[PDB]
Amino acid sequence: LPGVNGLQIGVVVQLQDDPNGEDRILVKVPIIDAQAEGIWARIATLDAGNNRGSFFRPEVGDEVILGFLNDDPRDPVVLGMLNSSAKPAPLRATAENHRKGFFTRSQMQLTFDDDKKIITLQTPGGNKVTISDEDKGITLTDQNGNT
Amino acid sequence: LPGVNGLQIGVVVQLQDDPNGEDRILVKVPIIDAQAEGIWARIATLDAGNNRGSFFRPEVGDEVILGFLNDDP
Amino acid sequence: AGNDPNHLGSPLAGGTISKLAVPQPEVKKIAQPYTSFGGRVKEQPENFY
Amino acid sequence: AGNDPNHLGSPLAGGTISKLAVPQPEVKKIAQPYTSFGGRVKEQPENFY
Amino acid sequence: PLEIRELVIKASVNEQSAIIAACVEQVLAILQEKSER
Amino acid sequence: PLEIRELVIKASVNEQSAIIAACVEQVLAILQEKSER
Amino acid sequence: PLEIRELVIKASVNEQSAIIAACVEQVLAILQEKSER
Amino acid sequence: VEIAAGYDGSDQKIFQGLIVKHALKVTANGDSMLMLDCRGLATKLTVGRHNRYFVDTKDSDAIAEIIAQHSLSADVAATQVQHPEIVQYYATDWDFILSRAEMNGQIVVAQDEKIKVKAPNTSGAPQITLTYGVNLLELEAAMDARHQYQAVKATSWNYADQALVEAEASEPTVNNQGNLSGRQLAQVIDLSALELRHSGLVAEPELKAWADAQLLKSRLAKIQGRVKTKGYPDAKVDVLIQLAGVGDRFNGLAYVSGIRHEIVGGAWDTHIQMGLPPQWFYQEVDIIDKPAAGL
Repeated sequence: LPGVNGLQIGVVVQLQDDPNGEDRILVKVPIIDAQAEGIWARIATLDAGNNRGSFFRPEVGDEVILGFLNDDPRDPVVLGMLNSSAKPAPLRATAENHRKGFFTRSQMQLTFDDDKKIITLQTPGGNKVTISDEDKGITLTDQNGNT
Repeated sequence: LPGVNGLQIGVVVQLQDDPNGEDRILVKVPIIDAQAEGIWARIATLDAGNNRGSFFRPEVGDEVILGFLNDDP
Repeated sequence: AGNDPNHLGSPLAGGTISKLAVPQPEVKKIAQPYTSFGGRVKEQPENFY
Repeated sequence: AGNDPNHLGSPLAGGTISKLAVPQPEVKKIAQPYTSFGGRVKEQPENFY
Repeated sequence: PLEIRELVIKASVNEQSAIIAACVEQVLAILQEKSER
Repeated sequence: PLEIRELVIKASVNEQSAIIAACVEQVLAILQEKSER
Repeated sequence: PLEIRELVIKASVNEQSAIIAACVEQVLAILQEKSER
Repeated sequence: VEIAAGYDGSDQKIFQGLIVKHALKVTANGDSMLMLDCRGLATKLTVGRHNRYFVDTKDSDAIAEIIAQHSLSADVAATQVQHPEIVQYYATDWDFILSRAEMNGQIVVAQDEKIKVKAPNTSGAPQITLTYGVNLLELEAAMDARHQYQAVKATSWNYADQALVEAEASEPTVNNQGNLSGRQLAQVIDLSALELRHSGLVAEPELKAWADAQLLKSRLAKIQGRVKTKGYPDAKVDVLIQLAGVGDRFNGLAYVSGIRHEIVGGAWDTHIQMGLPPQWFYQEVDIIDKPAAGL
């Protein structure tokens, strides 16, 4: 079959109902056909095994990067998601680079601060758990005022 | 433009002040020119979306792996 | 190096020079905050007269 | 630039213009919320008579 | 030749046609053989 | 030929020049045509 | 030619051998030169 | 080496270059000769692979700089598209220059320690008239309908908008030859439009220049031909001539692409080539290395 060079851009269409129980995702490639629904692709992740691994799945409309096995157009593989000006990142980059962590759709956070050595878990309702070296201790704060 | 084969090695130069608000990083390739500062590249990550995702950023001097879209340098 | 004879007739605007002819990675930034000073053009026949 | 003579006979619908002929990255969006105004076509023989 | 597309096309009607054919099998044999290891 | 770099170079000064030219247009036409689908 | 594999093979035993050799150096020179920038 | 030629002792400069090759030959019947091969100075550009960055420049500036580094004079017409970055990756100077020139619809002419990059000159006045039955010694001409197109489109992906971007080519203005237009020949195969695609971030003006270059490439190769006549001292490339005496379908103004002068045993004649080939430069040469560097 005529082959393909390099990496490509893909767009997610459907997450569920894989005809085979292989945990694949339906993706289309805009430069081949932006009208069709596409084909099922496999996902490479940080960790994976028998009932093991990191489980994060994109949403319909997200932009992803595609590679191909043996340069075959029929074998796409997802290599990670992308941000843009139309889909901003959760934090703004700085020269000091002190803050890291995980942010989700509903604005729940698990973050690290390397300037003050703080670990924090937050829920948008106000419930918070903080392990702090500036406070030299542990704090549990509730949204009702219990401390 | 003359193209490029395979994957390459890159080195980080600057994290901030992207001329466009696209969240890119300035990287140079040692086998092209180790004296210039390089060009702005995009980051693929574990999770990304609208105000969503895992935010980890390398530091100046870290070594990274580079791919190219449509084999375009 | 063979430039316009009218270059020296006006000062250089602040912020023009920022690059090295043969760049080096040890230098991170160059700045020119103010204008230039002290230039003068070569004489033309009318001023000669 | 050599268009239909019947263009100027009806207003431009709102939302038609959104692009720049030579695009630039500093501009993020262009909008046309209302219709156009003030056009008139060139005379044809019957109206002349 | 073993192919029909490697035959020389004949364009004249009034009369050395067997030398423009021998000087074509020789070139194609010198050129094909140049591609084998 | 339709090209100037496909013309045969002439190296002699004392006198069959019109047969080394016909046997060159034939080979190039047999060889170009071999590349089209 | 500067190569030994570019020489024309001789298959006849009873007698124009110096025209099938001049019409082969000309084609190879027109064809090699076509590959340089 | 410098070569000049003319009639009756009044000579004009024709060639200036360097000797590259030096060979001996003794043939079957005992004749022996010495052969010399000379090339222009631009051959200095074709003997190595280099790597470069350019930031916030135009193609004309990169081309002028690469030329000037070899102590040659440059004459480069300016372009309007400004690029955030240009990369020369492990390739020869000649190849980089030709690729970037063709993608802007320009040609390269090298001679007399000078290199000129500019758009083809199809707007001038004819220099001479060549008539079949008056001046010509040999003639060839050809049309081919399969190289003509009706329209060209170019497409790319814009991640700031999350959408596809498209540009269309405009009809070029060329010289008039024959009584059949390129658009009439384009309806033999009847392909609606030619389409070019790239997955990277190619902006509007670059896609536009790409499509325009493709249409110009196709229209300048409508008719191709070659003419042989007697010695002509004032021959030049990149000019117009008038061709006559060959029927309604080939008469008109033709664009000269190349010239050959031959002086053998006291005779002098010239060959004039008209028209350009339709293939891209990158489709005829191998200008990329092999995987693993061939190790």
